[PDB]
Amino acid sequence: GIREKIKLVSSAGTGHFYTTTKNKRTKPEKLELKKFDPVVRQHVIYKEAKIK
Amino acid sequence: GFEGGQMPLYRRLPKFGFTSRKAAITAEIRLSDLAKVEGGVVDLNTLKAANIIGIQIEFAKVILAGEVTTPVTVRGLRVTKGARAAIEAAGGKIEE
Amino acid sequence: PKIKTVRGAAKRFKKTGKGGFKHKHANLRHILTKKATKRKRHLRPKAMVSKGDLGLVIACLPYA
Amino acid sequence: TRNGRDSEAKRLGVKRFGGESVLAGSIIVRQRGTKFHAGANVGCGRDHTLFAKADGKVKFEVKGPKNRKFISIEAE
RNA sequence: CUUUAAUGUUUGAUGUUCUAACGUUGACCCGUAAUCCGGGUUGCGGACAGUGUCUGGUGGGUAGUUUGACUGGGCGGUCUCCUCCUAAAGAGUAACGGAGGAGCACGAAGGUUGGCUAAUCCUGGUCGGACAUCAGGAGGUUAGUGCAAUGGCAUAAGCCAGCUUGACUGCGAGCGUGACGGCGCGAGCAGGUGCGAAAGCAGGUCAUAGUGAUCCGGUGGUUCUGAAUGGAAGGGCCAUC
RNA sequence: AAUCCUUGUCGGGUAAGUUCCGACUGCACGAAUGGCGUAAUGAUGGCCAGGCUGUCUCCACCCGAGACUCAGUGAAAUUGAACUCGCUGUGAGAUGCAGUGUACCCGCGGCAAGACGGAAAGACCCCGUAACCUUACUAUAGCUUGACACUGAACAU
RNA sequence: GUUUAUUAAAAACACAGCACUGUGCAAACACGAAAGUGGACGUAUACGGUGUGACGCCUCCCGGUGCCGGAAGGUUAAUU
RNA sequence: GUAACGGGGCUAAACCAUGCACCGAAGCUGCGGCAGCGACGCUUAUGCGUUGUUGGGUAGGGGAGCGUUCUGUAAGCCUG
RNA sequence: AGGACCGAACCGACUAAUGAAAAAUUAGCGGAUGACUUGUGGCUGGGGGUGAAAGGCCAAUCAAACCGGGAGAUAGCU
RNA sequence: UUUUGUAUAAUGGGUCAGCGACUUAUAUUCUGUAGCAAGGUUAACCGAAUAGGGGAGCCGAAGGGAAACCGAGUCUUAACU
RNA sequence: CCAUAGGUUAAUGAGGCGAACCGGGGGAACUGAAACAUCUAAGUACCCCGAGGAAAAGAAAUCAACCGAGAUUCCCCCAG
Repeated sequence: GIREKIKLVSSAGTGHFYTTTKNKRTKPEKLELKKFDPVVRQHVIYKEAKIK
Repeated sequence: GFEGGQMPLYRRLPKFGFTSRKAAITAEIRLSDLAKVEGGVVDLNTLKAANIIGIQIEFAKVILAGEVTTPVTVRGLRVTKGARAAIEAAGGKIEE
Repeated sequence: PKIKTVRGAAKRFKKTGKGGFKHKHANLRHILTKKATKRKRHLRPKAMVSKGDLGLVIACLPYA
Repeated sequence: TRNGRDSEAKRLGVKRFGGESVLAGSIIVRQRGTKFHAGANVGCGRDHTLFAKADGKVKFEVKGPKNRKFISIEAE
């Protein structure tokens, strides 16, 4: 289980986030995907952040 | 709740929710119970006097349950919509 | 003496109109990111107790 | 020994047979591959599970040049 | 700000001396006919020692306990999950029966649109050779599938490329499957997206392994709650560790 | 050897010695949980010889005390009930079943093959989620560290 | 010499002797919540602990675990 | 201890084939009796004509009773 | 002189065979001026004592005495 | 008695007589039965008193939600076919 | 030195026993948790001190909730 996990956070300014895994050795750069925010009820960009 | 050594059903499952201390002082009043009081006016005190709700009760609703025939003056209490309509039909008054 | 309730049972169950018992599902507390969302969604709502273990529940909970 | 292991049985196989009336949604077959293929009014799930998309009678049939088993639903 | 010197005052500790706490299992006197005890005088020691409370260490000296099951008892081996056979042509089915795998991986190795078709062999061809790359043919999946096996797969599920985030949020008729906990499949509906001219497809990946109940907490959001009242703490609910 | 292989091999002792004594690949001696010697001592272990013998070849006789009989007194363990034989089978080792054989009823003295005889809810073995006896876990008396208290005064660095 | 009173008297224990180690006296240590008592009315030619065990000839490794000594650095309680 | 037909014994009283008799169980039938559960129909004292059928039973479930002591009924009734 | 020798009392208990005896008998056996034996009284108390050490002994009881109490401990066993 | 299974040579009983083991209390549920019935019922206590009083309370007549809250609906969800 | 300690008299009281109940000082383990250590058993058993016919407690630096109650003790509810 070397592939550690992260949380994609909404750029909408809501608290909402998704959580997922990634391989931080092979992929240093941050993951940015356009996902659905259900609080805003729109598709927003989500940026990786540390799960903590 | 002993199932051999298998972990029993209650312990399997979550705890959830919390107890409301406000719930223990609320009350639910039938339309039928509006006749039980005297004077045709319905305050929390009157109901308590009429042993309908109880002494430690700060709040009480009137629900559309049973039926009310006599006109009643409902005072200082919550009423559902259907209960309110029923009261109006009977010829009653409602006031906060 | 009075029967003592099983307090944990009390915490975990609530009786319903027809003498049933609702309860929250397991498996929706932690390790979650690996769980598919659908499964999570379905777990969320409260669930009735099954016929098989109903009796145990009752025994735990005499005053309901 | 090195051999004690085995997996839990998955209870695959045809669930409803030829000329079974089914409700839409009901599963007709559990299978690993597409041993049976989806015909009319029968959907194929992500685990190749064939299921009725409409209420009717199950209808097994061989079709096509490859001579493949096809489950369809006869209208009802 | 880097760096020090001056005047004024302020804790921390370090030994030297003291004598008044404290010690005396030194001496003498008295209670006293008394090697106890106390009082007195005195010497020595002396703020140490030693006692209390808190505190780190050590502590089988002593105490309370634990030290799995299967098993043709111990030793050895095994314990969850996936594939095949045993399994008697629905399902299921045992053995310390026979054979192998898993405790993940992938922001593409997912979605969608467009395109393509394998192994191996033969003949010819610079270095080049059994085995690179290039031609002509035979072959017809004998190949490939991220990894075991099975079942699948050309309408490819196999191989390339373009654009992308449906690896969506709320739900869900109806089924399958379990003693239960649970697990699984799912058309359709709402919202909002991507590919496509469109019909459509997309709620991860050909499928079946890649996993851990509850409690206790942790983080973020949420006025749901808030023990006189307003707040807060704590609790609940949603997401997550 | 207070050494598996092993009755090691060689020698002595015996007609014949897995023991004993003397010598020569330490499974796995070894130096104060002492090594190797050692006069004396030992109800100490092992081996050999002289003497002695009923230990034995191989038992015989005799003397007493019981056993036996008479009179008096008078227990005990055990006990489902018994009209309580052999054999071969059966049923997992038969007085009691089948087939068959044998056998008039009842004492007394003797023996001990069986009644899975009596005696003790097996001591071995296993099981079950007791007791005593280390670098298991958790504690702890004790020992020890510092901090504050009882506990003060100067002086210097 | 002693020993399992009642299945073991021995090669077991003890022994004189040897060695190590502690202990400066209010000794170490031991019994005692303590007071106190033993040690001992003794004082290192003494007392305690451990091992070995008349007499004779004798008797490499400090890495491990203990103990002893050291305290430069690291880490480290209460407290603040 | 015969001891590998249960024995006697058997040349069929063995084996094969065909046939007709009989024996043979707590099976079936016959006669008598009891009880359970259903049907219908009486016309009732809540059961009766009947009419089918059932009635082996451990764990265990359900149903209905006997008897004992004591309290009432009972200063009653029986009893030198 | 002697934890010297032989050997009665006295103390023990190596071999042997055999209820009067809940450990004895007879025949033999060891020590027998000593680390001996014995009378009377005293002291040590139960996780405690004492132990020339065997887990021995502590009232016919000992890897934790006996009496009473918690106590009808608990017994998935018979 | 225990067992898959006992004439068993597996357990127990020498015999008789006497005694010897599913109770009681309080809670809770279900069944029957009786009472009253959208109501039912009192507890301590008072009352020399099994009466009567005593309705403090409890159960029921409404549920849904974690909860605020709403209420024959409610929760879910922005909203539900 | 005065004093004090001490000493001799005199008066008053106590001492010891006793069933349970009561207040205080100490305080287990078995057991349950299907093991076991927090926890339970339980402030129980037990030991000790003291008292009375009763004891203890007792006259709000108490509750309550913006209304109010009005010392302690005991019983029924609240409520498993």
